[PDB]
Amino acid sequence: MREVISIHVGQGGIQVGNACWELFCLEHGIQPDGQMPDAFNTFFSETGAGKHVPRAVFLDLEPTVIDEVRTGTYRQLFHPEQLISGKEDAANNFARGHYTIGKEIVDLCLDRIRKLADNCTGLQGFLVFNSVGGGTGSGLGSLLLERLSVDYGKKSKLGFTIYPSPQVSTAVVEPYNSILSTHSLLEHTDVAVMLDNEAIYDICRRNLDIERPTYTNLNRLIAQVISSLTASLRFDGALNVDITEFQTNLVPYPRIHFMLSSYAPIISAEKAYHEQLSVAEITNSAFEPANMMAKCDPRHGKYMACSMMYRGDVVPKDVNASIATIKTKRTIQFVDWCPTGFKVGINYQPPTVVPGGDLAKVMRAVCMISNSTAIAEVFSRLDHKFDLMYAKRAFVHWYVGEGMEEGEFSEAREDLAALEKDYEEVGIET
Amino acid sequence: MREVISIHVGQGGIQVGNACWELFCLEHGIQPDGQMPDAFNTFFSETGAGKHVPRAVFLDLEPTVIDEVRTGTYRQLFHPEQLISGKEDAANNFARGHYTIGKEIVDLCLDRIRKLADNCTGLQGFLVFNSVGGGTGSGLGSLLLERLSVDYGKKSKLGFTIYPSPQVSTAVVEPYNSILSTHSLLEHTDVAVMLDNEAIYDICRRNLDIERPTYTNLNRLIAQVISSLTASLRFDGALNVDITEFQTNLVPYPRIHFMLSSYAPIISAEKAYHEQLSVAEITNSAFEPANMMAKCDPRHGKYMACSMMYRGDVVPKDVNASIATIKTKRTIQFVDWCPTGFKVGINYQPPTVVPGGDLAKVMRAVCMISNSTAIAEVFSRLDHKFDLMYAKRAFVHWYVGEGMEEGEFSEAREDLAALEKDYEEVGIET
Amino acid sequence: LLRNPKADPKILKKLQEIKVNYENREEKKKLEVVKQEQETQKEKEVLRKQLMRRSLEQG
Amino acid sequence: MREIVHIQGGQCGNQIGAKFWEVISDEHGIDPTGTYHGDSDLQLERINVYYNEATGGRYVPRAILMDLEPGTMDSVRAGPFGQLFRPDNFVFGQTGAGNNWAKGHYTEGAELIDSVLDVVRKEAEGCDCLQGFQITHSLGGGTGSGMGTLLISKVREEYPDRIMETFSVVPSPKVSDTVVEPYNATLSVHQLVENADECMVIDNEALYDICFRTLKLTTPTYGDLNHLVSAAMSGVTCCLRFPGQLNSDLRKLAVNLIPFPRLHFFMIGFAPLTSRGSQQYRALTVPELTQQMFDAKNMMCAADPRHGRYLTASALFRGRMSTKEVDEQMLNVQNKNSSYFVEWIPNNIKSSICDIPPKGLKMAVTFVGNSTAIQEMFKRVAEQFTAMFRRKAFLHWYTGEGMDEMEFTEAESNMNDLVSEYQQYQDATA
Ligand SMILES: Nc1nc2c(ncn2[C@@H]2O[C@H](COP(=O)(O)OP(=O)(O)OP(=O)(O)O)[C@@H](O)[C@H]2O)c(=O)[nH]1
Ligand SMILES: Nc1nc2c(ncn2[C@@H]2O[C@H](COP(=O)(O)OP(=O)(O)OP(=O)(O)O)[C@@H](O)[C@H]2O)c(=O)[nH]1
Ligand SMILES: Nc1nc2c(ncn2[C@@H]2O[C@H](COP(=O)(O)OP(=O)(O)O)[C@@H](O)[C@H]2O)c(=O)[nH]1
Ligand SMILES: [Mg+2]
Ligand SMILES: [Mg+2]
Repeated sequence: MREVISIHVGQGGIQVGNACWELFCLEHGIQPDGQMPDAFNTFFSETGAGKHVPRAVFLDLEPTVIDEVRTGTYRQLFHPEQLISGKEDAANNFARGHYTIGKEIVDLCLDRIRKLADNCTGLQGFLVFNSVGGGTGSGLGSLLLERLSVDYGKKSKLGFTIYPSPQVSTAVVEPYNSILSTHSLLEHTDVAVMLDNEAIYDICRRNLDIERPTYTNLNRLIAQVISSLTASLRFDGALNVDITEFQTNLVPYPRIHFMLSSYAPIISAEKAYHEQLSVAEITNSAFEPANMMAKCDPRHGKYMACSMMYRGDVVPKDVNASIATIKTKRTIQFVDWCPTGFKVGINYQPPTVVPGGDLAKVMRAVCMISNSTAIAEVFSRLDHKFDLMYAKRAFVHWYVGEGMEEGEFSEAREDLAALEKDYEEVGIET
Repeated sequence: MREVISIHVGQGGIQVGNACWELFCLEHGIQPDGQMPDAFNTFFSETGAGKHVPRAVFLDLEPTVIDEVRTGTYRQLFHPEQLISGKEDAANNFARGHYTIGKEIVDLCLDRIRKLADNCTGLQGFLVFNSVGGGTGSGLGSLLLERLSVDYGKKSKLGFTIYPSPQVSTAVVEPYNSILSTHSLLEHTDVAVMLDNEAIYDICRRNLDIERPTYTNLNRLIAQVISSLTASLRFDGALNVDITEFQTNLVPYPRIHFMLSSYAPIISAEKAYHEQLSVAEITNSAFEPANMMAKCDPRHGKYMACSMMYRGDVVPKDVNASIATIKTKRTIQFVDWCPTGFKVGINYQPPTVVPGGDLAKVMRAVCMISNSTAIAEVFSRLDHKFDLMYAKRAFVHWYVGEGMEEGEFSEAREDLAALEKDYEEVGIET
Repeated sequence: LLRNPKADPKILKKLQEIKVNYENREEKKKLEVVKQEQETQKEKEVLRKQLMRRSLEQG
Repeated sequence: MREIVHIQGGQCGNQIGAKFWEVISDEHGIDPTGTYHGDSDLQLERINVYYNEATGGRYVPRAILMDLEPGTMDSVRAGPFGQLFRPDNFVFGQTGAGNNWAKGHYTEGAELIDSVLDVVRKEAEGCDCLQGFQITHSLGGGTGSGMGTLLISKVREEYPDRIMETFSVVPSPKVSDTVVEPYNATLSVHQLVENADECMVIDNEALYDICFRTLKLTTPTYGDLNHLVSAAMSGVTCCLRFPGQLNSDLRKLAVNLIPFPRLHFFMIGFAPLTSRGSQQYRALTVPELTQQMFDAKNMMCAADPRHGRYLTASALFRGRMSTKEVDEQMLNVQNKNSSYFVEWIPNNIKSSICDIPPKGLKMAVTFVGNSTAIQEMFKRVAEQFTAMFRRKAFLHWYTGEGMDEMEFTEAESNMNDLVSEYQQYQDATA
């Protein structure tokens, strides 16, 4: 009687949704056709006899990815008319997907959301995935969040956004729409998790020893993180954690809800079994700055609160004996007004392996969600990138001619300045 | 609950590490794949189910030897990412491996050392192997010792250095880096053992009757000495000795810790069984000047302290009856301020034989570690060799251009002069 | 005694030039990096002043 | 009633206890499983002296085992009768002392001793009427000679009226196994005289001499020396566990053998001792026992008892025999040797008879004599100490852990004063 609905918008969102939906189907024993040859109820729904239907909706204005989905092996799984598709792409223009073509599509998505919500009885909250540096992704994510915040109100929404890397970039105009989308979801989303690609590339290179990774390898790690986060809702555990038990433990103030994640262990089968993978060493590896899932240095800032999930055969006393060691270290310092900052969850189900993938099978794993003061650097560098081109008003004509006003750029800049001032104000000791 | 970590750096270090690691695996019954078909814990660690992983790390900047290791029969034994390898060799230049290319590699080695140390609970100390007359070996050994002396502090470190022979030499510039490395490890290593190749060549020729030896035959004898030294930690014995029980028995003063070793018996199976190998005759052979493992004459100096290990079925009373005979002889004289100078250890496990090797199987053996005043001759001759070329500043440009200062050569000369004066000052009677 | 090696004065001078060139190359790297950071500020102040002027004009 | 607890420290003490408890258990018919299987009623009447009672009818020794390294106690547990010891009484550290007295008495031994003192206090507070403590340790080792002697002072401070026994093995200069023996021997003798109520010196050299000359066995081992020491140890308290004509507890011996409080260093010996081939030739009679009892080679110390004069003597006969013969033989052994007995104290031999002989023997004698000939051992120990100390050899190891040379000077002066004032009474005349 506990449910959650995941929203996938944009090319990156759909490509990570595919990645998480192989993993969930594999973890619950459901074949790609949707047929089994009481834990499924969190992500799926029973049709009365036979197949299961995911509680997910796919959105995009550009039809190529959806058409690829509707012809692959998973054509029989998803309901045919929840893969909403458009005709014309926003083409990396934020104003397009927020004012011009997204408005005519958003009504169908909201109707689908209502039709899925009326089925659930114990709706925990929503999940949303969107790559920020694109037109349709950021614009439609903003519009959907704004509609949901007023249609439903206090229901919790979680956002797994992928911000651009510090120096590596695929587009040339992504700072503009990244800043605008951050403006939009700052006052509209309860949790936002950092996911830039460069850090995960470094993780793959160093640990998985892959020298030529593709997007699928990144999306599989993200899917594993999602599964670790939501395992506690569908498996028995000695110390459970619910989604609604987050803003009471990781969010000191309503404005501050951007945090960065990490995962451990990450290792290949060729050298995994030569070492014992004790809980102490994995919880040490999880706190290593080089294993952050976002390219930010935690040594440059304080910690505010750490929520970290275990799964497997871990014993609570071993967890406490490792939290003490971390509190001992002099290179990791917490904020003054937080004496204890750890929330611990323990689950029994070990992580599942996907055949043909990178990760091996292990009995212990740890996933941490940590809120730290050091996150302000990404905001500062994105702001610096934005200012350089906004000084000469470059690329603005592509946005003014799509219905957006001239002054809309300035207030996003003011909100980022306010956020950066707030992060500095919080981190000073009393 | 007692552990030790061995460090192998340079070509000679890796080639003697291979030699000791066949012997340990053979002695503890572990197959080359790492699988057994409670004494292993000193050198190995249990992975939970199946294989054992050595507590050793291999270092080199030149990749050929490591690549040879990673393709031999022992490819499955060592953890894949503790065989740290570089790209560019130091090429016998000490300044290269201490200032230019060793600094970028030393951090990974220190991270591996930390990851291995956190697993051990009763860490006795470190072992290190390095051929002194090479660039990367001496330079990286110096840098690692200097980092470890401050990271850990009072933990004991033992160095099995191989100094160049009096007249036989492979390089032409090895006195320079030998003197510099002696400078570096004089104030940084607790024990240093002499291992020059010429003495062991003579031992092989005279006893083993091999007229064409290679490096493997030398390394097997060194491995046997290491096994004899560390047997007392992993086998039951009537008179045990620990590593920490050395600086209290063999090191009269903090500066004086260079000593030379010997082993007995050394004999082939073709004529071993024709003679009884009593304890008295083996302990007489061990004290013969021609059986020193370093080309130094003990008749030219006094003894300071003798620590000598037995293993097999030896009885303590027979050991005492042989120590008395040695005290009787007029050709062996101890220093005045040391009435008793013998530390005796007895172990029950006989030495193990390696198939296809040189040594035969025997029930009694003796290994002596003796500190004597005669060691100053090697320092004097190395100093004389150094002065000849340093008078004209030959080969100095290869060192000044790698970041080292001009005056760094002089202070090593001053420290050697101080050491030689100290050895003369100690050996005079009161 | 010590070490009056009778080295050629030309070689001693060349060694001293190599040492000075090494020191000068080491000095020449870091200063440029620090200069880049100093340059990196000023740009933010100019940009922030332009932004503040234009946000003021737009109310 | 009037029972004692057993406390042992160090490797040598643990090996002595491992045979002492076997001998006691064999004497009382206790199987290695703790189940009584004896034949005589007297075997159970006074079993509370050494053994406690637990549920299930099994018996457990009240012994406390301490060492700074876990190897020796991990080895003694696997030996015969190793299961009797309560696992709770095993206390050990993870570092060891390395034969350094300072480490085992100031830095490491001080922090650990609280746990062992807790169990010591638990054992003593509980028992019916305390008689005292007996201590087995070696003066040739660091951890033993440090922690044991500091524990002596701590116990004496809390139980000033109880009696204290110490069986101490001092390092002989003939069979030397450690180079730093004089330092920790001299430091330990300083503290031992101030607190121990009784001390009994035992030398490995004398044990080897006895085994080679009287028993005439070819290959002595530590098991034979331990067996002789164990028989001597058991002989002292025999009449306290069995009925006899003249019972004499330890306090009665303390009254009659110590003339002045600082003269409490005895040397002991056991009779009869015969070879396997001559055990049928000899006939056991009181004259035969008393002639071997006063034999110079039969003493457990290399000290020559005809180089001095006995201050007093004691004998503990075992078996059923006539008292008139014992008294007349004691008188005869004192009339024929008047030159070796001090003249200002008449009738200086104490005798006792116990009706229960050792298992397998019909008569046995334990000899405890306080003689002036013991000065020679302290003389040679101090000679070696002053030969080594004048050059400050190996002094830095001790001075690096908070100790200074002043405590060495005071120890040497006090030991020399003891040597002088012990012989002061040898030349005293009436
Ligand atoms: N982690 C990850 N990021 C992706 C992936 N695909 C695209 N991105 C990121 O998405 C950003 C651009 O947005 P996209 O998702 O590609 O395109 P969009 O969101 O659909 O917006 P449009 O361009 O209007 O179609 C790029 O900067 C990429 O970094 C992916 O498969 N994995
Ligand atoms: N005993 C012994 N000595 C060796 C062996 N191999 C090399 N050496 C000695 O090592 C000295 C030179 O150092 P190497 O170990 O060969 O080379 P390195 O230490 O890796 O230093 P680089 O030349 O920079 O690679 C020579 O003078 C040899 O005497 C060996 O297998 N056994
Ligand atoms: N009788 C006897 N003496 C022993 C035995 N083992 C060692 N010793 C003596 O103990 C001395 C060394 O003491 P040591 O082991 O260093 O004591 P520790 O420092 O407390 O561990 C040696 O001189 C030996 O003569 C044994 O099994 N029996
Ligand atoms: Mg697209
Ligand atoms: Mg090389």
